[PDB]
Amino acid sequence: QIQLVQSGPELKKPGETVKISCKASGYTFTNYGMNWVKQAPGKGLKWMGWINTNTGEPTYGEEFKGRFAFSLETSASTANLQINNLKNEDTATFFCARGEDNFGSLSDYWGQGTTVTVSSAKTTAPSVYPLAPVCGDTTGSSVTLGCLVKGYFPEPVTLTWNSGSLSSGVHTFPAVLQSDLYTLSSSVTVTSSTWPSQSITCNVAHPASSTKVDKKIEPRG
Amino acid sequence: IRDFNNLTKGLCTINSWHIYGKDNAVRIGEDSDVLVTREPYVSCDPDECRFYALSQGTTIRGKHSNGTIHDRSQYRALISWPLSSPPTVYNSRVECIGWSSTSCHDGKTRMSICISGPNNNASAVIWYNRRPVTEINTWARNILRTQESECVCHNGVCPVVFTDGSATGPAETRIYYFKEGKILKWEPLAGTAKHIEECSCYGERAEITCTCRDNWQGSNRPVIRIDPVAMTHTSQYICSPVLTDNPRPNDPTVGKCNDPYPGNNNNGVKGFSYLDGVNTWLGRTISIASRSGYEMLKVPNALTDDKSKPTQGQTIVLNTDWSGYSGSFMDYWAEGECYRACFYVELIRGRPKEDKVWWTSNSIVSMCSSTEFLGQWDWPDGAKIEYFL
Ligand SMILES: *[C@@H]1O[C@H](CO)[C@@H](O[C@@H]2O[C@H](CO)[C@@H](O[C@@H]3O[C@H](CO)[C@@H](O)[C@H](O[C@H]4O[C@H](CO)[C@@H](O)[C@H](O)[C@@H]4O[C@H]4O[C@H](CO)[C@@H](O)[C@H](O)[C@@H]4O[C@H]4O[C@H](CO)[C@@H](O)[C@H](O)[C@@H]4O)[C@@H]3O)[C@H](O)[C@H]2NC(C)=O)[C@H](O)[C@H]1NC(C)=O
Ligand SMILES: *[C@@H]1O[C@H](CO)[C@@H](O)[C@H](O)[C@H]1NC(C)=O
Ligand SMILES: *[C@@H]1O[C@H](CO)[C@@H](O)[C@H](O)[C@H]1NC(C)=O
Ligand SMILES: [Ca+2]
Repeated sequence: QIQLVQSGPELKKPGETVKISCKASGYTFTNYGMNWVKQAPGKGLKWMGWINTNTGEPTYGEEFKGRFAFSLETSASTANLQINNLKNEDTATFFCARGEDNFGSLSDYWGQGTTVTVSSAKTTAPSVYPLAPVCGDTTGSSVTLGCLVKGYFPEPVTLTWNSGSLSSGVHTFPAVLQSDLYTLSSSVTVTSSTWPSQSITCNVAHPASSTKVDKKIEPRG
Repeated sequence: IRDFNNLTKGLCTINSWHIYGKDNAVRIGEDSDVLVTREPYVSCDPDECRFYALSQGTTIRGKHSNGTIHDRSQYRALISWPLSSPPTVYNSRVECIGWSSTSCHDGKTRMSICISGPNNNASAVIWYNRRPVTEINTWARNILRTQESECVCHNGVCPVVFTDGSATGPAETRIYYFKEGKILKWEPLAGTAKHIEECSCYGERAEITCTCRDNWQGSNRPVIRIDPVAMTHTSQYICSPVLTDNPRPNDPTVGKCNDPYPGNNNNGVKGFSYLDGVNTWLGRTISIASRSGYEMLKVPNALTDDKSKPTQGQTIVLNTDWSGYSGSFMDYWAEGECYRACFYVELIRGRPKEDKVWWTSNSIVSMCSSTEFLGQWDWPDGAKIEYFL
C-alpha cells in the first residue's frame, strides 16, 4: 500500500550539493504532505520541516532554514531534499516521512533513509580474503569460517555467503573506519559435513567501485 | 412568519453539496476590525440566515487578542452578523453574555441561551425575544455547557441539550423543553449513550435528531432523537465503522451501536450528521489525530448497520488545511417540497498549532445539499500566519 522509497546513499566532498528523492506510493500525494527528518549518527531523531504537497510551501525547522531546500516533482509523486554547500557535519541519514495531518505532527509511514557521507576521501575498492580455519573444531562438529573485506571507501558493501543461500549462522559485523577506509568481516558456521565437501563462497559487491568478488574459502589446512 | 413553525417536511436528497456561505474573517481581519470568535454556527429566522458565534471581546489585531486560546472568560458574548460578512465590531449584534450558547427561532421570534459564570456556579439565562425570560442555575457544579449550534423547534417547543459535570467521566446531561422561553418539562439522558457534549441537531417530520460528542470514551458519536410533541427522547451511537469523532482510532470493519467505540479517551470535536436511511451523510476531519481537513461521506444506514461503509463522498477542506467544529442548520422557512440540509465547518486558526501568533480565532465555510451531483472544490480559511508578525 504506502511505500516511500528513497534514493541510494551518497558520498560528497565538502562544499557540494545533494538532491535526495522520496518517491511516494499508495496514497494521493496531494492530501498528505512530507516531513523530512535527520537521524544523525549519534544524536537521535530531529524534524527538519514539512512541505505542503498541495500548495508547495515548505516550513523549515530553524536549524535547517538556509542550506536546506525542499521541493517536489508533484507530477511523479516525488518530494526532494536538497542540501547545498555541504558541511562535513551533515553526515547522517535523512528519512522522508509522510505527515498524517496538516504540519506533520504524526509521521505514519516513513521511507527507508538515504545516508550521506560528506568526505574528501576517495573511493577505494575492497580486498576480500577467505579466512579458512587452522581447524580447532569450533563447537561440536561445526566449523566456523570467514571473510575479511578490507580497505574500501565508501560503505556499504554487500556480503552474502553463497548468493544468500547460506543464512543460518552468519554474523556479518559492522564495518569500522580506520582513518580513511573500512574493515568488515563475517563468520559463517557450517557442520563438518557441509565443508570442505560443499563449496562455501563469500560474495562481495562494493557497488561504489563496481567490485563484485567471489572468494571460495579453500580448505587450506 | 407570524405563526409557530412545525417540521412538516423530510429531508431533500443529498447528492453533493454546494457552498452556501464563506466568511473570510481572518484574511479580512488582518486589516479591518474583525472580532476574535470561536464556536461559530448559522441559524435562520423566517426572514434571514445569519452567522452566529462566541466572541472574545477584542479584534484579531488588537493587543488584547493575546490569550484567546481560553475558552471561557467574562468577555465572551454570543453575537450575530449577516451571512458572509466577517464578525465586525460595527455590524455585529450581541444576543447575550456568556461562554456557551444555543439559539433558535420558533417561527414567531427567537430563543437564545447563554451560559456564564465560574466553573462551579455557572448559570444559563434563556432570552426569548431579546428579553431575559428564564434562568437556570448549575446542577452538578462543573461547567454547565450546551449545544454551540442552533436548537430546533416544533409548535413552540424547542428541546435543548445541556451537560453539567465531568468531561472525563459520567456527567449530568438533561434535555430541557422550552416554549416561549419558559420551561415546560425536562428529563435526564436516557438511552445507551455514555456521555453527551455539543449536540448538532436538525428536525424533519416532527422529530429532532441530534449527533453529539462523546468526550469520555467515544470515537463514534451518540445520537439523541427527540420527539418535541410527546417530549421524550432515546440515545444510541452511530452503528457505522466509519468513525467520525476526532481524535479517533483507525476505522474498524464492524462498529458498535450501543457502546462507545474504544480507542481515544478524554478528547473530541463537535460534529454533525444527516441520518436518513440510504440518504445518510456523515462529516469528519480527514486527519485522525488533528482538526485538519473535512470530508462528507455518504454511508447509507450508518445509524443502524454495524458494517456501513461510504458509497459516495465530498472533500470540503483539504487535509493540508485546518478545520475544527462542525454542526448542522436548515432553512426551515425555505419554500419547497423538502428541507435542504446544510452544515458549517469552523476553520480554527492560531494557537496552539500555529503558535507564532498569540490568538486563536476562526472563520466559517457552510455548504447546503443539492440533488445535482456538483463538482467539488475545497475551501481554505486562507490567511498567512506570516503577515501578522
Ligand atoms: C469532480 O467532482 C466530483 C464530485 O466531487 C468528483 O467525484 C467524486 O470524487 C471523490 C473523490 O474521488 C469521490 O469520493 C470518494 O468516494 C468513495 C466511494 O467510491 C469513498 O470511499 C471515498 O472515501 C474514502 O476515501 C477518502 C479519500 O479518497 C478518505 O478520506 C475517506 O475517509 C474514505 O476512506 C477512509 O474511510 C473508508 C471507510 O472506513 C476506508 O475504507 C478507507 O480505507 C479510508 O480509511 C482510512 O482513512 C480515514 C481518514 O482519512 C481513517 O480514519 C481510517 O482509519 C483509515 O486510515 C471518497 O469519498 C466521490 O464519491 C466522487 N463523487 C462523484 C459524484 O463522483 C470528481 O473527482 C471531480 N472530477 C475531477 C475531474 O476532478
Ligand atoms: C403544528 O403541529 C401540531 C402537531 O404536531 C398541530 O396540532 C398544530 O395545530 C400545528 N400548528 C400549525 C400552525 O401548523
Ligand atoms: C501575551 O503575549 C505576550 C507577547 O505578545 C507574552 O509575552 C505574554 O506572556 C502573553 N500573555 C499575557 C497575559 O500578556
Ligand atoms: Ca470522542
